Amino acid sequence: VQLVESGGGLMQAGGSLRLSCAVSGRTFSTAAMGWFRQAPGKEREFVAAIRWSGGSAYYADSVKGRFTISRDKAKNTVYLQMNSLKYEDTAVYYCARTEYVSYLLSDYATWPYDYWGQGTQVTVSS
Amino acid sequence: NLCPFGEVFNATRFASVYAWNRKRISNCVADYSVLYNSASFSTFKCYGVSPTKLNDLCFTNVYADSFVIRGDEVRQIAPGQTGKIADYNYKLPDDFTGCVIAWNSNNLDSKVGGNYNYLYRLFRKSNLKPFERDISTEIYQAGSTPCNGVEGFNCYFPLQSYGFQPTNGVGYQPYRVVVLSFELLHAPATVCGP
Ligand SMILES: *[C@@H]1O[C@H](CO)[C@@H](O)[C@H](O)[C@H]1NC(C)=O
Repeated sequence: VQLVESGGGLMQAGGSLRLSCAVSGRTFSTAAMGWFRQAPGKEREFVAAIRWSGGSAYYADSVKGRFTISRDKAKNTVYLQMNSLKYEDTAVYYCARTEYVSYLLSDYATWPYDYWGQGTQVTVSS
Repeated sequence: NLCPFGEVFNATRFASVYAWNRKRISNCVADYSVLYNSASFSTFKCYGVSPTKLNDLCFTNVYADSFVIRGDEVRQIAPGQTGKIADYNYKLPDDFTGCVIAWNSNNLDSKVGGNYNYLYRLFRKSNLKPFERDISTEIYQAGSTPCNGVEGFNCYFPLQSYGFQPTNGVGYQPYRVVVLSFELLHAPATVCGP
């Protein structure tokens, strides 16, 4: 099982970027996908999660009203639409996957995920 | 013309209990001895019928229902029981006259770090009728506010993973269950013993 991220890179503040994370290889099931980020010398932090079934989304307070998580089941791909980019959004972004089904969506903010992508740099300039 | 009980008991993968599988058995010779003589089973309860007297009765259909639950839930696969499994996942009738067979599947259904692939229904508006099956994923309204298919406060996903790690206590280990039901209709009784 591989998580392959793409998109992101350089964008001036106020602009919009989209990250993609494609799941390849045989999977039995997917419960949820998530995005995390790590700024240099800071701890990796939760950004957003989406339940594979039904597509309900859960967001870190820092990105509410700015970022949208979405998923295409047929393409086994999760997306992060990063609008109104701020300098504070500069980080390596990681997608994550779990087969753990919680009744409680907010659990995906703190659940330890099973599978991780390589990470994709997002850099927000003046 | 042997009844294909092997396909059910020896299946590589079993259903989640919310999504329990049924095999219809018909038009075949049933060797019940292979089951009742086995050392493989921890539960083998038959209600008003013995696998021994099954060998000289014929039925129109036999049903083999199969799924995974945790060890301490096997007691819920019995007539007149309550709990999350009997109430929301798999329900036997009060007058059940078939067999419940179970065995520890920790070797197949657990993995280091946890197997989460087996689910159960945690929430439902009402209890299942006997042999009812619910595979819906409607967001569950726990409060007075409608959910409109959106999770949040008092608005839950109705399914939940079992966490099967091989180091779990036996009560929290996975068990494979097969429920045998015996049906006599007006139509020909074609499932017979040897
Ligand atoms: C399941 O397979 C084993 C051989 O691995 C066999 O001994 C057993 O009888 C089979 N079960 C049924 C019900 O055929």
